[PDB]
Amino acid sequence: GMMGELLSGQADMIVAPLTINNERAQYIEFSKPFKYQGLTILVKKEIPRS
Amino acid sequence: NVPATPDGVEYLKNDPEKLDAFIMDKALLDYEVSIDADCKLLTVGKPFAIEG
Ligand SMILES: N#Cc1cc2[nH]c(=O)c(=O)[nH]c2cc1[N+](=O)[O-]
Repeated sequence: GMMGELLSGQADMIVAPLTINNERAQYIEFSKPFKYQGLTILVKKEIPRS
Repeated sequence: NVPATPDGVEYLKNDPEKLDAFIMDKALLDYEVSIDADCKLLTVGKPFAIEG
């Protein structure tokens, strides 16, 4: 996929979300993160009246 | 302005007078609320302008 195409040789900048990782930071090189992502939760509408 | 963070909290702590709101890193302004049994303070809103 995208990472594979980068490491192929014919791409230079993966401007996209990339969800940095411990081990994913060896065969490529990163920069200063510019947003924060985390696994969140949603629930169905639970806002009635009295 | 306030000359110091502990001075800032104490200056807010003259309840209810003087200040009503504050702005600072969200890694001191969480310790500063994590020692009060009465928990008179709290953190609200959306974080912004990241910093390391
Ligand atoms: N947005 C987004 C998004 C971004 C991602 N970025 C990644 O690097 C990844 O592995 N999975 C992702 C999954 C999502 N996703 O579908 O929520």
